[PDB]
Amino acid sequence: GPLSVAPEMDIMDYCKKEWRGNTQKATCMKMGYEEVSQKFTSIRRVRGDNYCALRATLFQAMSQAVGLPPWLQDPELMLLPEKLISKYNWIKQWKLGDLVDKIKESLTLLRKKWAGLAEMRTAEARQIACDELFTNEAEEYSLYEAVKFLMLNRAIELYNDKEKGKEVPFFSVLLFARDTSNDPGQLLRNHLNQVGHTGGLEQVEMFLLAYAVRHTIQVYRLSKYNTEEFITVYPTDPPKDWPVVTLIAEADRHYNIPVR
Ligand SMILES: [Ca+2]
Ligand SMILES: [Cl-]
Repeated sequence: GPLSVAPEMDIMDYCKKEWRGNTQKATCMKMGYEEVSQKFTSIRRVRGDNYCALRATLFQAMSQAVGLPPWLQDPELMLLPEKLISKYNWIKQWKLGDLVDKIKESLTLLRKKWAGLAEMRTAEARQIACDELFTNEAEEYSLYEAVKFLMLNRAIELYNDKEKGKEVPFFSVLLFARDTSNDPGQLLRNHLNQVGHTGGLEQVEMFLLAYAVRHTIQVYRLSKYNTEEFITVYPTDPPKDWPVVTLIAEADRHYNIPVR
C-alpha cells in the first residue's frame, strides 16, 4: 500500500500550508513550529487514524534502531502471550485489528523487523526498510497489536505491583483512577480495544506506551506552547539508557514526526 508516514518536507513550509490567517491559535501554532525548527528541519506527516500515536512512536523508534533492546532479546517475550492469556482468561475479550497464536506472531514479527533494522550498515538502508514496513499492509497493523499487548502486560504488572503495596510510578495511579479503567480488564475493554478502532491514546496512556517499549517520548505539545508543558517527556524520569524519540502534537490527539 501507500506509505502511512509521508515523505519528509520542510517544517516551516508545512506550517505555512497548514496555518494561514490571523487567529491567536494560528499564531501559537507558528511559534510552536518555529521552536521545533530550532532542532529539526523537516517533518513526516503520520497517518491520522486511530493508531497515530503508535505509528509515530514506533516509526521513530524503529527508524533510529542501531541495536535490539534487551527487552526484545529476552526469550520470555515470546512466552508471554501463552502465560498471560492462560492466567487471565478475560484477555480473550481482545478485539483484533487462537489469540495466543496471533499475538505471538505479532511479537515475533516486531522482534524480527527490529533486529533486521538494527543489523543494517547504513542509515539510509534502515530508512528504506523502515519506510517499506509502514505501507498500510497487514505487517504494519500486526506491529500495533504487539505494542498494544505490551501495553496491557505492563499495565497488569503495574496493577499487580500496586496490589502488593510495591512502589509504582504515579502515572499508573492516574491510569487506574479513571472510572472506565479501574483495573486491567477495564483498561482492555474500554481503552485498549478501542485503540486503532474508535479512539487513540490518552495522555496517561502515552506514559504506558513509553514504559511498554522502553523509549523516552519527548513531545512538543503545541497547544501548550505558552506553558511549561510546551514539551512533555514520557516518562518524566526514565532510565538514562532508554532511547529518546521526539514527536509533535498540535492538540494532544494527533502526532507527527520531526526529522533531521
Ligand atoms: Ca531518502
Ligand atoms: Cl503552498
